[PDB]
Amino acid sequence: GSHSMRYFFTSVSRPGRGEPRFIAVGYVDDTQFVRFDSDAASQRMEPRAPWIEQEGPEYWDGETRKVKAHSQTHRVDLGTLRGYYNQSEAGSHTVQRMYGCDVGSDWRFLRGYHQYAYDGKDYIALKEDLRSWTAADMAAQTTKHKWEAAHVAEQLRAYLEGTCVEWLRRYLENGKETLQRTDAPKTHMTHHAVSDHEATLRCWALSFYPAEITLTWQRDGEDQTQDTELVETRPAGDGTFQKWVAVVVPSGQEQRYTCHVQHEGLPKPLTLRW
Amino acid sequence: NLVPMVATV
Amino acid sequence: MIQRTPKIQVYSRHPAENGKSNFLNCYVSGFHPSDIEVDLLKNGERIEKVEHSDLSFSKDWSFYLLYYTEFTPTEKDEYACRVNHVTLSQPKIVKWDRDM
Repeated sequence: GSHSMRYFFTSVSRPGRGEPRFIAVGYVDDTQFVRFDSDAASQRMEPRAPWIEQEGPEYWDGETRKVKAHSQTHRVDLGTLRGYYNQSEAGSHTVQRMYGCDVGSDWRFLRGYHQYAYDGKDYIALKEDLRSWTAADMAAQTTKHKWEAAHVAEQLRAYLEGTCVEWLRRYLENGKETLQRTDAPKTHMTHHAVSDHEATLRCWALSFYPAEITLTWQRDGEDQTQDTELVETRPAGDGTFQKWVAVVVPSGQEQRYTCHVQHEGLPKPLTLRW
Repeated sequence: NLVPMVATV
Repeated sequence: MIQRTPKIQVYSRHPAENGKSNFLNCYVSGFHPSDIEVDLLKNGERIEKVEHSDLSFSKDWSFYLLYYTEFTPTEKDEYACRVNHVTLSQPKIVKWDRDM
């Protein structure tokens, strides 16, 4: 199956004193592997997966250097954006950045991305072709002009199609015991009665990896979405994920309803009944 | 591996 | 200034059984801005030893966090999550329901 490496960065300004709170996290697929937190004591990029601990002090020195530079860019940005938007020094503001690369089953480059938001709104993003920019408003258009003049897209494209893919492969290989393992969902059904005429069936998927999954209900072999509730996929806290989907049914008619589960760890999609 | 350089807005 | 209210799920790391060591989780997602207060409650009282994940966010820029604490479920003990955020006039409490 497909894989990705993504980095996520948040800076939140602190108006009254000092620099922003900066938090950086790195992922391979749905596995966090590194973090930097400006409030933490170490002031180093820190490992969050055993397979990254393989990398030497030179790696850690390099990543720490770069991540501090990312923090300084964000600090400057928060000031620039306050100016662009004619805002006061009184309020706290947020910048968010995400970039990374997708590869397919053959581990070859599929897609790259680099996007930026200010106070939770799109600001500027690299287009799919990795050659041009989407600027949401006139402030971001001024940024676009600057980045065109400085050939920023060209630098990013080289990274996204090159280093990003190359190091994704490296991590996938080094972390193969977990990163290349799929954990099929463990499934079961629960039943509840709300009245003597209405029941709830809930189809559970637990302990699965990666997070991508599909859970659906059928009634007499036909798709059922009415009277269903599907919760957001949630982290278990041990690296795996959980989800459920429920349906409301007439008491006594539970037999018509079947839950269907699709996941990369199941060679055959799975069916459950009450 | 983080991107080498990060341009300011 | 965009303001998005957090979604909240409260649940255990492993299938919950009495007398068996586990973790209680409060997953908060879909919120903006990032400042948020999350407490886990045992019988209405704030649990002291609670950790949380590193701040990250979804495609749509909304933030998510997992808060979590070690616990050993019992028949009698009631657990919940209490969340406050700029979007909430009063704290929101969601009870842990093991029978879900």
